[PDB]
Amino acid sequence: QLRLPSPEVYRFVVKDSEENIVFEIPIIKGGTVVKLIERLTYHMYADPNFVRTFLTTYRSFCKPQELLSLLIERFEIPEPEAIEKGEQPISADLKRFRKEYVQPVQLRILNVFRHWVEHHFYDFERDLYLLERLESFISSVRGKAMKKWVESIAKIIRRKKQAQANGVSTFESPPPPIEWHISKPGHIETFDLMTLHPIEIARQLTLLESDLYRKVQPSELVGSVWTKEDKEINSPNLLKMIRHTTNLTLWFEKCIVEAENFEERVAVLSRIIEILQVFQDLNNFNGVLEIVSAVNSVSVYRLDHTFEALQERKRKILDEAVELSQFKKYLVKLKSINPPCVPFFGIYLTNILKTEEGNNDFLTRHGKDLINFSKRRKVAEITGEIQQYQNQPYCLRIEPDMRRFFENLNPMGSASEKEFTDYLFNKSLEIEPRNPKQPPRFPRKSTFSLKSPGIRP
Ligand SMILES: Nc1ccnc2cc(Cl)ccc12
Repeated sequence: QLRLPSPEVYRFVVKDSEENIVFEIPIIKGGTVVKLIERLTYHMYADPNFVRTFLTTYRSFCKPQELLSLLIERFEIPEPEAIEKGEQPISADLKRFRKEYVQPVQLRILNVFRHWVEHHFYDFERDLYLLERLESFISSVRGKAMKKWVESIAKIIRRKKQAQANGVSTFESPPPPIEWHISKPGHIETFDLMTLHPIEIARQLTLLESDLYRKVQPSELVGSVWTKEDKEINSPNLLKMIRHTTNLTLWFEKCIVEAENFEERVAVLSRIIEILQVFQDLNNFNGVLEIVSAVNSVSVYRLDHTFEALQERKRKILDEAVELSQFKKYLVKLKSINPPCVPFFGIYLTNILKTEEGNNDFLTRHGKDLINFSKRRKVAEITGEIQQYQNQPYCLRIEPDMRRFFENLNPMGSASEKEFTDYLFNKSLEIEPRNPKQPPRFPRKSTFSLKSPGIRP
């Protein structure tokens, strides 16, 4: 048995009772933040599953500055008191205390620091003081066994700083050629739904929605922080993914309802159905639901005469997409396809939101509240499926002019979201009014041929 310091001066060695930790290598069910730090840096074993889950979900019960304080407090272990050795090293039982407890614990902390800056460097971008403390502390760790960890952490910090100042941290195998229809490359003014190639529209939208999907970190989904006061700071990538799906859905609605001429409106809807087929060929389920949500809106769905003018095979494909999105059948298709894939966030957000409400944040033992860590583990497992599809990229070339075209898509203009949808429903009542109104007469406004080039590459 080692000679530990007093628990009054190093509270990480407090007798594990029921009022500080609850179990069910043991699985941590809950406990105080002091006990969680000790288990995070426990010397008797190494649980990477516990380090990954902690760093992903710790912000729901501990501030980043507070976590760095606890890890530094865990690092600066005061050894017990020999006294005459002052001005010289000490020996005997301190060698056993340093080799079996001090060295492994301090090595566990450096691995926590290394895993922190590697996968969660955004904590240090939002807080420069947090990065200054770590760099100041890392530069003071003495020892040869820790010199490999100190140089490794400082190397990651440098590489991360080079990535933020550059913007990019793009290797492919053989990418297919870029398709073009009426819009010649380099002429962004002629870019439109009916002038660009439907194959390339779905390709560029899949590549853009894939990049937005891969920038989303799991911590942006913990604690429902995207529906709180600081949602713009806590979930910037998740909200940017949501704002893109809403804008593209309204863009598909805007293209359909603003085609006043009947023949031109049938060509636009047919072009969208073709883009839908390439979306499901690319396993872009986000783009599929953008089109499904567009045709399910009150503005588009009420256009009975437009849908009946389509080919039966055109309607069947669209009806199949609306059927499978009802999301009972969306789970079967996603659980059978391999990456590259762009899944739909909205169903995972629902499973997380209902889990945040289905479990209490704090367990209680004897009047002392413990941090319910099991709630954080279940949420972390829902986010684990998202990172699964983010690993593999798409083997598709990026078109810069088309990328910026879809990045800057703002169909609402300066109006709000509810104001724009009312404009779409009023426009739908103009092109196909309610019965018993007569069919209106609108002339062909397109100055170019609306015939589709096709879906085959
Ligand atoms: N009015 C309609 C008639 C037939 N099929 C339709 C399919 C969708 Cl997706 C929306 C409206 C329809």
